[PDB]
Amino acid sequence: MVKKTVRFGEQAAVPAIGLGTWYMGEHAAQRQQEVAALRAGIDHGLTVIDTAEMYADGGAEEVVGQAIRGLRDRVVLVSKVYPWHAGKAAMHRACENSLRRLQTDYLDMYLLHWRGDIPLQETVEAMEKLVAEGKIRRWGVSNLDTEDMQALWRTADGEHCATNQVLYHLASRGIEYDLLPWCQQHSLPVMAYCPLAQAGRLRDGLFQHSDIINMANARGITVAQLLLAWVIRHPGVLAIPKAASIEHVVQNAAALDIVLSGEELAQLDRLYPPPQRKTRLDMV
Ligand SMILES: NC(=O)C1=CN([C@@H]2O[C@H](COP(=O)(O)OP(=O)(O)OC[C@H]3O[C@@H](n4cnc5c(N)ncnc54)[C@H](OP(=O)(O)O)[C@@H]3O)[C@@H](O)[C@H]2O)C=CC1
Repeated sequence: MVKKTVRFGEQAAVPAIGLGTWYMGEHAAQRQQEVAALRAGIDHGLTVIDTAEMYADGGAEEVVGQAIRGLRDRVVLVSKVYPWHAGKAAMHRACENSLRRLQTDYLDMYLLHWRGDIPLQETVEAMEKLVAEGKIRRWGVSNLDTEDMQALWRTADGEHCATNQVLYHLASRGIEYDLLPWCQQHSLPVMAYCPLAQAGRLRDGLFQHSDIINMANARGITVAQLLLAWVIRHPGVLAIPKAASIEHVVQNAAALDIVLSGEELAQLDRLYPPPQRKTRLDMV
């Protein structure tokens, strides 16, 4: 079967499952383990690594930095800037600091982490300057709903936006009503974060559901793998699960090979139905 890829920035076809790093860089005795988890993912064909300045207050970025040493040409590196750093007075410095901790001279992609009080115009000019200087190849956003994206498109050069990173998983389908359709209409890939719902922390009976467990068992796959396949069932969606466990990384990479039937998806629609209303943008 055809490989599941996404056009992402300057990269024409990245694999549709990448590597999250939230809660890496926190525990300094787990450094080497985290490096190996990232390295196993790259080994198994995943290229997109997603981090941020927020994550363990620079720690995640440092871990990713050691992990990608000698492998910069193998990875598609995405980081992010706090809304309060996303204007003239702090953009260059926050990027410079991310880059230093990553031990690299460029990002493939830089995302506004979420929307704050800096006018979008200012943020876009700041990003375009980083592009011009070669610090980032492309820029994008995170945690923007349909209305924020429309506001971004009304901004000069705001259509250069490369992705929108938003929460999406089986038990939180809100983006399906209006956001994913808008994104498809403008050829904008979505990065899906918490694609496993934090291994069921964000939904009490998700991982423990009866039908789900049996649907996984019949395929010989795990629940997490079933939920990943679900996220990337349609094109233009790049899931970024986090896995500091090698066993989990390898499984996540194998989720790329899973094509769920029309029967199975309708059953999942009965258990976790799509939205019938403009729902507010879910975030963690
Ligand atoms: N833009 C934003 O505001 C935000 C962006 N993000 C990004 O999205 C990424 C993903 O979101 P996140 O919050 O980490 O949650 P996820 O849905 O990715 O779940 C992560 C959890 O799932 C576990 N896990 C991973 N793979 C498996 C598997 N195959 N089987 C069983 N358990 C598994 C992990 O355990 P273990 O590590 O021990 O394997 C961890 O506890 C983050 O790492 C970050 O890069 C996240 C939140 C906010």
